[PDB]
Amino acid sequence: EVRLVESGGGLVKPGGSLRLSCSASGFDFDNAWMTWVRQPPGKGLEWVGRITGPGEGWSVDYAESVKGRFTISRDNTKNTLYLEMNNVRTEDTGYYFCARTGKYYDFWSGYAPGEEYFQDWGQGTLVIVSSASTKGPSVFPLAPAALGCLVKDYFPEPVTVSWNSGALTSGVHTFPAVLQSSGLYSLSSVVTVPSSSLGTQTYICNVNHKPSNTKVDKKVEPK
Amino acid sequence: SELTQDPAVSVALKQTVTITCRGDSLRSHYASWYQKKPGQAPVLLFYGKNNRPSGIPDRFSGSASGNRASLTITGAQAEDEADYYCSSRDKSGSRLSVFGGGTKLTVLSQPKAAPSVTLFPPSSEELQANKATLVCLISDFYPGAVTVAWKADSSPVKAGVETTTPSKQSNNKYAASSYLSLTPEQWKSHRSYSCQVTHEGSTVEKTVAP
Repeated sequence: EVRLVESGGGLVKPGGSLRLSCSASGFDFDNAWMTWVRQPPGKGLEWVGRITGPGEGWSVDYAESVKGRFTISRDNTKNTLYLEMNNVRTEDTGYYFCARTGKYYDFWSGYAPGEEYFQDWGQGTLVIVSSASTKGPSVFPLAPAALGCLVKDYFPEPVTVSWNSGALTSGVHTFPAVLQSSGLYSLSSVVTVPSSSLGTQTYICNVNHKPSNTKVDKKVEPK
Repeated sequence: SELTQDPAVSVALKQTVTITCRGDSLRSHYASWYQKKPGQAPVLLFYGKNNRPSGIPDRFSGSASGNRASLTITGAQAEDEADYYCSSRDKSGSRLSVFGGGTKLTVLSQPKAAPSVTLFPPSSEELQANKATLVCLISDFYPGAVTVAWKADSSPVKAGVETTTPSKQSNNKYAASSYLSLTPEQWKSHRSYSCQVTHEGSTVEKTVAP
């Protein structure tokens, strides 16, 4: 019955501003505490902040890596939770979540703040922080067995990598892209090779980038 | 990291596994546990002293003693393979909340395999373009949990390291890639560059030189 719907994520430049919204239904939103939790790509969860209800004087707590830059507010008339991201940095990239937080205190064994547990979560919205204008990839060959092509500095996604115009499909693996500190995605694809015959058969990777309309073919040869 | 967990723990099918979360604040507070599958929303599993929310199977159970919090899965199944996080206060009495490092639980479905590591030096074409990038490709390992560290000669490298999350290949094994961005001057200078790949308590190292 409980539902949480996040919205407002997208591309943002460093130092810019963005606002995230989380609508709630299925529970008493007026007296429930809310918390934002973010997860960087490939990393763990991080507590962002929590805003209380009117019983606790609308008080908001923030994480130390978040204070002074993000602001959390709520609108009980619309059952929405907000997260105003200001002076955004490249480190803030990741999926942002809103969760209906519970409050627990064991009476016989207990402590002053009261252990807080996040009961119901949302699906999350993605916020990519890059300064970078659309840019075609640069492909550098990787010499041998294993053969690879380094797609580097491409924005935005995606890049489709094909080997020998679709003939090469044995052992091929196209890794996941990584968003660099520069703000430009980079990616590699590797093919396992018979390790006996290399001179007889050519090995060319076909890199395709539709946002920039750039098609690149690079011959990979041994040193 | 106020709350610390093991990075990855493997469990056999229909067996019992315990994930341990440790921290100073756990001496004065309980801990809540969460199950996170890739893409799907995190789900609360256990909280408080002996509280299990309705819907969660009874094979999950929690415990705590001293500065440790333990989540026990009795008779693990295939669908239990996911990331598990602990959550409590960062300090005793603090109004803030913090999460643990995370424990990648893997259910044994394929015979465990050691990684194959390949390290590529920067191409002469890239060095001509005032750029340099080291590519350390890892594949054919199980379970999909490795830790990659870069070495400049005998000194670890922290700046410019980008390593992707492991992904399954077409042969039921995982593969991960790592990158290291240097300047052409930092490349031609160094005697050797090393990519240390640690998997299941054992490390495989490959080295390249200009």
